[PDB]
Amino acid sequence: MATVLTKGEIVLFALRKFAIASNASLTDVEPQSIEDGVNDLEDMMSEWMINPGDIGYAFATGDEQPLPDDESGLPRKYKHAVGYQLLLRMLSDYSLEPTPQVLSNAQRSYDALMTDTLVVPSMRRRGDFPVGQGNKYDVFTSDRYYPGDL
Amino acid sequence: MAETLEKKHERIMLRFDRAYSPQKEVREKCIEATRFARVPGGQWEGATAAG
Repeated sequence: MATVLTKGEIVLFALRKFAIASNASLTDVEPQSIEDGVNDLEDMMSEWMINPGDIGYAFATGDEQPLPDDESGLPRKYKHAVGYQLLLRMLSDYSLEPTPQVLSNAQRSYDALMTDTLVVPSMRRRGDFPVGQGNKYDVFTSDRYYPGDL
Repeated sequence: MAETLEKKHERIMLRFDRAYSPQKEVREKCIEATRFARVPGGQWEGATAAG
């Protein structure tokens, strides 16, 4: 994609959005808070394979370790949602509580992500339900009664 | 070309297929109707084993 999201960029976004490590609040950044953040992101993405479903995350192949310089594989349309969810999960490390505006932003981004993965399964006919004489089950098609399976 | 000589037999067989083809979908309905009215399980034929 456009510039390719790395796993370190997402955790830096989350750290910046609450004024923990950025150049436009005071100063500073730590190296352990990065490994902790990246591991938290990996575990979150593992969990998301259940409720929100797969979104294309690129996991580490074999054991090794994630490393912040690895390519995430996510489209750029998801970074705000992922970053806000990660910030919500990792706020309590520093003993902080989110403000209402942060919660509102997180909910809006999550809703945008949810809208892009809908299915609406569209239930089918049963299998003992007849198909009428009107569509000529003898000659044109075969098998009067719907299959309703496959 | 006749009797033992089977050149009559190909003509007979060709005539059979010529007679069978047009009246093929009409007779299926007749058979289905008789079976629908008389055979004890014939009103559900087509599904039978469905679940």
